[PDB]
Amino acid sequence: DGGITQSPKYLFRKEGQNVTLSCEQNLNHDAMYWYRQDPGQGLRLIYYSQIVNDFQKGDIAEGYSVSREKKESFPLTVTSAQKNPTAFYLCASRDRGTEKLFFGSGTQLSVLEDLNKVFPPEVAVFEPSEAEISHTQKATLVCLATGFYPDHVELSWWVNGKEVHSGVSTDPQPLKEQPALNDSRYCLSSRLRVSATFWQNPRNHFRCQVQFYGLSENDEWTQDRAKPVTQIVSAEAWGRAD
Amino acid sequence: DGGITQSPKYLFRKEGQNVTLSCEQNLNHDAMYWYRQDPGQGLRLIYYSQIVNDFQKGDIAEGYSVSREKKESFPLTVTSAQKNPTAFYLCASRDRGTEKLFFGSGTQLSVLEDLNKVFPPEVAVFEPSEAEISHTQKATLVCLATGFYPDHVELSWWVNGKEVHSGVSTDPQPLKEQPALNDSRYCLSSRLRVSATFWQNPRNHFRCQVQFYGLSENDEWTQDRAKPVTQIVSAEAWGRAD
Repeated sequence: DGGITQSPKYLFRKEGQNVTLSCEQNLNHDAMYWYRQDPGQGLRLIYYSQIVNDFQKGDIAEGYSVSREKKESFPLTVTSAQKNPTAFYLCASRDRGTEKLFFGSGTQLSVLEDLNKVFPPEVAVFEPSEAEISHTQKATLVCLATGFYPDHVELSWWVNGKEVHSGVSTDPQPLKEQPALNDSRYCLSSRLRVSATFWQNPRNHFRCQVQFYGLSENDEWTQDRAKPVTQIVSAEAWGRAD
Repeated sequence: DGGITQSPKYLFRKEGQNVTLSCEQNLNHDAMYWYRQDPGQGLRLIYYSQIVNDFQKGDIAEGYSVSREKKESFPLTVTSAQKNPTAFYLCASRDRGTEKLFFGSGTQLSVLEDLNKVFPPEVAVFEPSEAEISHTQKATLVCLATGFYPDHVELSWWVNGKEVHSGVSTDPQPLKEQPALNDSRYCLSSRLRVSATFWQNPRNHFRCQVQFYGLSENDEWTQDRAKPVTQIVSAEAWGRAD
């Protein structure tokens, strides 16, 4: 409804590769910004643009470039010269001076050379136990997202076609399936709780959806297995009348 | 945030089959209603419930049954006795008397027997022409949903993982691929328009998603081909730098 649109939530950058993060707004704001979140001092300005064709460097502008051909777009390019390991890039827009800034959803740019360890997740849904149903009169569906790398996923639930939020408890973050090993894949779980009668109607549909942010179409795939491109992996279940 | 949840937007009912449409609300309303939309007089009350365990018939209550075991749920059952062809069922809740009614999203119940012709759709996305790009500086992605039956679909667009609405023009309704023939499948199209520079960034992802409301897990599949169950069919494309 008129906001900021930037690059996907997760992106890949191979050592010595040029990547551009889009950023567009339909708020007719003159000023736009690009920040990088450094664990040390939080948000830090990379570049800033007051009006079309103008851009002022920030303190960490070393390795990045921007353009402002049009008022709506302020693309940030992370050049191969950029030696940063991985970071969160946030885009923002405002009127000017010291007015209110509007922020984009943010993007994590993960830097790595090997794409051998990249894997989409497998998703499964487990029905509520007959014991929970006739004790709490509630039904809990469990979703397990497993064996994916890196931790580039977003899980959501869809009941009868619409995404739901209430009754949903998802882990705050994916966890290594084996913290011990380093080249360990991640797993994530979530629970959706609905009324027992709602779960017992055979016409009710339940779907766990996991968006995986993986390799792009252009990114070259060396291995034999199907390339781990951005994709959606789902698991679904219909209501089960007792 | 606190509303009504009813059966999916589209449902199948075979001749002489009993179907139940769920309806639940977490507004703690005492009164709940079920309407049927008849092209003739618009919304008409089927059943009404003032408080737990009580339900008053409407004028068209012939062929339907309802229960009100709990305050939150008011399930409507369309019995095989119901001789209606296809209709829109809307659920609502209120405090009581003549207070304000809150409406569910609605459900179309399509009646048919040749489950032989039920078909999920095929989805394809076509890139913008290099001519449109360097003339309008805009890019238009086209999505074609084809060969599905019945017209039980919802199309949406996903840019970089987030569903978008602006720049989206979708047909108001699916059209028969051959109005002539009766057992004709449907098709639907939609266009998503983005800036040329946005489409030229190889890191930008575009996905056309079509939710098909088909057969349930329990519904028996006689044919040989994979059963046309509820599912999601997508087509995607990445940005193409000129």
